[PDB]
Amino acid sequence: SITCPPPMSVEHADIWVKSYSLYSRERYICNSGFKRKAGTSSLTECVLNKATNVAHWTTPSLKCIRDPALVHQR
Amino acid sequence: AMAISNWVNVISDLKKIEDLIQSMHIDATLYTESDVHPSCKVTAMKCFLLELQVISLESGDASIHDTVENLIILANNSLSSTESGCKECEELEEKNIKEFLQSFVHIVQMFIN
Repeated sequence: SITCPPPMSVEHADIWVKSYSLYSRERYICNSGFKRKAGTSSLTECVLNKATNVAHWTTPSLKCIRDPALVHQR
Repeated sequence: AMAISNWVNVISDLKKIEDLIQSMHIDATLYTESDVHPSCKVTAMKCFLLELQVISLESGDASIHDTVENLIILANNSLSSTESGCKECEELEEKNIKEFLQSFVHIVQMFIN
């Protein structure tokens, strides 16, 4: 019956969590004007600290970068 | 001994990855250059390689990581032995994994001789 807390913030991204349930998989999405850096992942998962019975969201490797499409028109 | 191009082994690692992920549920969308211009092919290859790492990370799987690691080792090798005004990786269309890997095979055929 374990569930995760609200997820932590990722810079320039937002998240809407469909399920707070253990092992739930969710994704951060870069804000308008930003794009996920190639080779970084937006996935986060609700996981268990085994010898604590407390669950947390994994930190994604996601990095949100200014959209290169725009970086050229200012 | 016969010299076999690294890209051949890259192609068969891609096939191996395709088979291994069938059982799993990787649902990432990935930057995918579906029609690589010869003039930008190394830029494009580098994007494919970066985005393969996302499939690997998100998999949480030993065999997938080991296959991905072997693939990119093989690719970097070949790429050792200047393109200007090519799109950044993040300018590319994002596609599902299946289309991603199909287009990855396609670029690899460009590097074979």
